[PDB]
Amino acid sequence: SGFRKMAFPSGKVEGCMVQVTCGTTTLNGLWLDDVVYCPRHVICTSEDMLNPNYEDLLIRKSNHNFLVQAGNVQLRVIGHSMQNCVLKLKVDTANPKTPKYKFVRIQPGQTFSVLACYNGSPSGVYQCAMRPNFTIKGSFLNGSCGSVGFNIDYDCVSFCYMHHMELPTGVHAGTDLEGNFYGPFVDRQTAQAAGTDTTITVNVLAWLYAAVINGDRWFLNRFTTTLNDFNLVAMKYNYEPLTQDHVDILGPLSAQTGIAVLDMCASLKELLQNGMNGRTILGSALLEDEFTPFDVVRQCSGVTF
Amino acid sequence: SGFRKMAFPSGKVEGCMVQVTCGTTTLNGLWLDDVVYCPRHVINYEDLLIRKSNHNFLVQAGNVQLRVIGHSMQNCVLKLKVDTANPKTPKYKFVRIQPGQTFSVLACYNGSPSGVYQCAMRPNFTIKGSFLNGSCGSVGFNIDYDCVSFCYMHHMELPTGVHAGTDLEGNFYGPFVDRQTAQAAGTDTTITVNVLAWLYAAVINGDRWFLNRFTTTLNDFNLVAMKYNYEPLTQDHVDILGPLSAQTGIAVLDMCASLKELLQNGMNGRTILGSALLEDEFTPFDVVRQCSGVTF
Ligand SMILES: O=C(Cc1cccc(Cl)c1)Nc1cncc2ccccc12
Ligand SMILES: [Cl-]
Repeated sequence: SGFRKMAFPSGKVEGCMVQVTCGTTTLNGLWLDDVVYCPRHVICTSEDMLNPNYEDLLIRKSNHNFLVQAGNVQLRVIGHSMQNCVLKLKVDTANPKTPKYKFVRIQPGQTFSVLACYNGSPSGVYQCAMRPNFTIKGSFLNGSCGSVGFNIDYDCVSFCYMHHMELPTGVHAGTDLEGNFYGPFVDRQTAQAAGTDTTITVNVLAWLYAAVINGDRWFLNRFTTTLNDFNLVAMKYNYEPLTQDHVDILGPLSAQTGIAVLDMCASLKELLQNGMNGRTILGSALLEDEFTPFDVVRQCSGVTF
Repeated sequence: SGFRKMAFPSGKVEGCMVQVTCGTTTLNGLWLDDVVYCPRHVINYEDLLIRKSNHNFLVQAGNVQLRVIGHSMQNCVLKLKVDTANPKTPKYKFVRIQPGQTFSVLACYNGSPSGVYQCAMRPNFTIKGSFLNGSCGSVGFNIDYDCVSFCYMHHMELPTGVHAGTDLEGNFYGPFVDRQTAQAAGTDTTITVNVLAWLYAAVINGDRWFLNRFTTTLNDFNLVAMKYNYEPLTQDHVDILGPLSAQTGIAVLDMCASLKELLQNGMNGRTILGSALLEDEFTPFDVVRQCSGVTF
């Protein structure tokens, strides 16, 4: 019993964190095999950040300008190349702690663990989700760039995010491990703002099913709804549209608890209308949207209370 | 910017998790040097122990079987002497924590780590964790510099879904016993010094709507705190909140008047750090650490 925001064990990622220094800038890098991956903005000055020409800045650099430190050992850079917004530094030594890994690009609503780092040293681990506006609500200070987001289903580490910047509202933007940004963001100091954010509907439903599994049903009602009527209501509360894919994905949780997806949808509609009336659901007074259907199945018991 | 419930990096602890099997029971063990520590309920525990031999305890570290060469009990923890010292043993200490203190939990099943989360020792000595069958032996810890301080080992779940366990010397936190008997968690209270620390974290991150011009005495604040099931605030708590008070410019008793108004009036449809409840699982040290970037 119980339901916590749970992160994956971070050890496999800790053994990959290194410090990358170029001129005055110091940030984090990800050392896998003989390559160190880091944000390309490590070659910029703060002035350069308005309209940087990365190709022009990179051609002026040599291998010895990049200082890479793994613990107390200085690694030797023997090559460099740019792939989208990521810099790939070829080093003379392969990481003996390299785990089994993949580079995966995730979709909004997906969750992952973040190992926040400073100076190539891990400081903390937390769980979070890719928001519908492609930003993440992280906890990052100056020096955190290059920190990575990942999942470890089975024993393979799936890298999905690398931290690049903080937007004016305090939210964070970054790329997949191939250097492609999530969202319409650029690694430029230009007028950029996160779009209006919405609630991840399929995740709130998954979390309502987790509450039923943990023995709570106060929020349920005798009603049902069509998918269309639910979406007309949900969009008035800034909730993401629920698709037939989302309904299919909630199938196993529906079969385990005995509550049809459109019946759980009717309960969500009523919660949005009435509020919680001094009650909580899994120790929360708000409707939680950072647990996917997959997260609920992984953490919760296979036997409903 | 941002404020998350953050756990310590778990790598140093992952390299210590093993599976312990005795008869029908399978649970987790902590392998440090040549000893495996696990809950004694894996087996009158002295009468139960005398009947077991070394070869009855099967210990597995990854895909390698460890040979048990000795066994002894210390309070509610079983110590299994093994033939091999853990090469991944980090620098460590066994520490007993107080209610209100926080720690990270590496939840394990079959000696394999599955997740990490942050939590606090409640004033009623239980923890609001997330555990299923197979999780016994999972450990709680903090990291200070490069030294792991082990503070908790999981033993059981109470009827309300909350958890109970011991320090690494086998002494239970709370008035609990390791046996299937009528046991219930006592009435819990809110950790006042932690709510204040979290209010300071919100001010540091730009949430100032709850601030007011008023102040209070420590005595008047405690009379109000007793009414809402909040733990008493001591002069030690006031001194501990000193640095956060100097950084934000809000005196501890000035922040207490904000907390008094929040208890009597509610939040009025507003949130603080994305929460509609007053959060009590961040200590003053956790707030300073997350708003400074200390690494390990
Ligand atoms: O935003 C940046 C650097 C930058 C600037 C402009 C464009 C780009 Cl691509 C990168 N750093 C930080 C990343 N996370 C959190 C931060 C919190 C405070 C200060 C800086 C923080
Ligand atoms: Cl995805």
